[PDB]
Amino acid sequence: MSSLVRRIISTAKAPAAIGPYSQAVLVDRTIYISGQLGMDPASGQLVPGGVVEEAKQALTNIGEILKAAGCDFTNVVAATVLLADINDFSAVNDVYKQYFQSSFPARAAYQVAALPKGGRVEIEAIAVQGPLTTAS
Amino acid sequence: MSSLVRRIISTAKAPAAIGPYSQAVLVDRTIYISGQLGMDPASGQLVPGGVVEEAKQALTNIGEILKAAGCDFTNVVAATVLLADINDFSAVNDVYKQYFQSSFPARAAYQVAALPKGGRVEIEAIAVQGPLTTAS
Amino acid sequence: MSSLVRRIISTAKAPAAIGPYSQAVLVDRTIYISGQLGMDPASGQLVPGGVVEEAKQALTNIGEILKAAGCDFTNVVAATVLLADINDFSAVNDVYKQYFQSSFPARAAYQVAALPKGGRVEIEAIAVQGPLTTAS
Amino acid sequence: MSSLVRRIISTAKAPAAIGPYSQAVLVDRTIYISGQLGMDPASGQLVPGGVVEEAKQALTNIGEILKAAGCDFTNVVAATVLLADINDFSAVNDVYKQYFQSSFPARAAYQVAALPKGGRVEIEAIAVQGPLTTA
Amino acid sequence: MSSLVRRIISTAKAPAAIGPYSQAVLVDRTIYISGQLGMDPASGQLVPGGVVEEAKQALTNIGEILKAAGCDFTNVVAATVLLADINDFSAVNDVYKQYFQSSFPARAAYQVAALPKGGRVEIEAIAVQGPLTTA
Amino acid sequence: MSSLVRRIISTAKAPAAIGPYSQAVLVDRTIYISGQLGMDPASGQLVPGGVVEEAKQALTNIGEILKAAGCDFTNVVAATVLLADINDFSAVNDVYKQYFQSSFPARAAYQVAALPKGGRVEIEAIAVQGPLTTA
Ligand code: NA
Ligand code: NA
Ligand code: NA
Ligand code: NA
Ligand code: NA
Ligand code: NA
Repeated sequence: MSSLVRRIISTAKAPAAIGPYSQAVLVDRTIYISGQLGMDPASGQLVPGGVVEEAKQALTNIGEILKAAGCDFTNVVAATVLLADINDFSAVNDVYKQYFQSSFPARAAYQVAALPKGGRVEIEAIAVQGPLTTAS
Repeated sequence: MSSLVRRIISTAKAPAAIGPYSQAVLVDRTIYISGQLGMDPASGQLVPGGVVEEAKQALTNIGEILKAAGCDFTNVVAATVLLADINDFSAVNDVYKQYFQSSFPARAAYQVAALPKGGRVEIEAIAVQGPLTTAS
Repeated sequence: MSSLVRRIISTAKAPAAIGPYSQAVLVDRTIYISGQLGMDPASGQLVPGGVVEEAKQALTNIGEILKAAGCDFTNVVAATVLLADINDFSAVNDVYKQYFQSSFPARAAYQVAALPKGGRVEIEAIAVQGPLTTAS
Repeated sequence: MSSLVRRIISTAKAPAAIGPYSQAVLVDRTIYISGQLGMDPASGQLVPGGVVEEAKQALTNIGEILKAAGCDFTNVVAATVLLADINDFSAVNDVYKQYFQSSFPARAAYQVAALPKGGRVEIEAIAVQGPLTTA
Repeated sequence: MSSLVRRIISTAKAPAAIGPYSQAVLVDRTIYISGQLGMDPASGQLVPGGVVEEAKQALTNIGEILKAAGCDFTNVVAATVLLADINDFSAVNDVYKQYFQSSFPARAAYQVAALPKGGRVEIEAIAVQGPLTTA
Repeated sequence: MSSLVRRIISTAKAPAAIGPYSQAVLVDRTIYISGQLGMDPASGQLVPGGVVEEAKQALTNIGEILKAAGCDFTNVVAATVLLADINDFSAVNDVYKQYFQSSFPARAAYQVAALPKGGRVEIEAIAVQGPLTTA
């Protein structure tokens, strides 16, 4: 059988993945991105200001991991939005909509019991390395 | 590198995906389907009657998104069943078993803190566009 | 279009998947593995001793499903660690790190409201059938 | 391993087989096209007029086989031009150029000792089913 | 990019190489088979009896190369029949038909000026490793 | 279906086209290389010295086309050696061996009636872009 490419993604522009995981793994053409919190890459802790500020930082973190893999937000095909409070969905969704223009990823959003670091939002994503011919 | 196909799936037979997400995204041969609640496509709200009725509607919604992608339930390879109450697993599983006959998807099922719309069940799925040669 | 391979994975060395799901599904080159609890394959119930003992059993279960698919832990590309208590993350992570040496999977870890069987940890994984050429 | 598509291409718009071969075989996305003489599709006989008329008919036949496989001449990636007479090279090149207007295929062209039915030219091709990317 | 499988196919059931070539090369799923003369595998000499016997032996040799690559004649998608004498066309066609019983490959068949060792026929082939889909 | 890469390979390090063909076509990962005569790349004329010198130049030209496509001779999977004179077989084999040092391609080699420009040898090839796996 063919030997498929696997690339470990690492960038200093996003919180370091310490311990036995990677920021993202590209395998064949699919990139599995680890869930990102609203963590500042240089502080090792949550940015202040609550769920809206954390959502902006989380998506900035995802964007920097995508860039390191040669992609941008147009390559995302599926995402999961995990919340500490379901009532924060609308506010987080108003941040999320700023990162996508069309051909939107599949998505699930729901409230979990707790996230690491006391986070109020965590975003996971799957992307596919381009080029991609988008039909509809 | 080759340009892989990406298709955005949209059908009126399932609740519309309003905002920055799609009902499903087909990319290469893999379809990522957004989590479906027991929402009536024409009412914009949960069907009445509780978790069993919602589970039937959620799976009907998934079925209509699959059809729009040229698939049926035999193309599903992985699913996630999210519950408002773990004790509803058996009742939801008795609905779920009606949609699959053999070569069953991988699955995870667990209780979350809250789903959108006050839902009691949400189902996510991954499918692969056929033809598929099923070995075992 | 080409007919892609789908294989249903079943091994007696891991808890049987009773009902309408499979331990894992291999489709093309990607293996979707059902979430595994710290369940003893021969008892049908959780191993005693708490979250650390359950985490060891869960990962042993994943390992036996991988073996049945012709893989080992080096083929895992993404994993999810679901917890009954976020404060158990460090203890579970000290077990998890024993199964991986390098080129670590993408990962998400968080606390859910409840797992089946009263479990304190559940691990889901995605693997890709080898050979894999790991770049970095 | 996956099961790859293999399809026999057959159209009555190209000449019937005069031996144990298919007009073309599509396998995965590559189409191997049998050598075409300048035979009229309805009668199976070589068209009159010599190498120029036979070359036009052979390429017309290839075109109908490509069309049956959902392709046109832009899908051809390689071709072989077998001549009964190397002095016909310039004449056949001028015919050939009119069918392959862009993304010219790779090619080999030379004289053999004899072609079936006394043909003056026979043309083989390899195509790849689209879509293909552009420069 | 992915690393594609490339394997040299070699079997003692087919004649040893008399030059700098492999019996066949498998790359991804396509198998390019070298031109086969009607040589006996054990001795490397052309079998007696002329074009009919040489054609049978050449096709038998192709069959053993296919078998070594996990294939049979149904995996062949394209072939080339090189003749020393175009008048042998009907005789070679009748031999060839007995090996290719279904899904007939694409083909080109014609006379060249000379084959190695004075062979009267040489046959090349391209195959695709299965599984392949059916009509 | 996916859009497969198709690229015309063209380098001034190999001779300019003297007809309606590209030096090579890359499609997906397979490279079809046009027949190369022993023509000098700068002048387009056959090198003096007969079949041995022409064979070296033809293979040098193939090498430059492979290099333009990010390949070398180890990527070649199949080749065809067309001779004006079958008695040159041993001489051409000795030249050919010096370029293909490992993983020898599949091959067909025989005499045709005439080559363009009065060439004594013409060589075609098929390559697959790497990476390829090893034994
Ligand atoms: Na959503
Ligand atoms: Na809070
Ligand atoms: Na389950
Ligand atoms: Na309720
Ligand atoms: Na993690
Ligand atoms: Na507990």
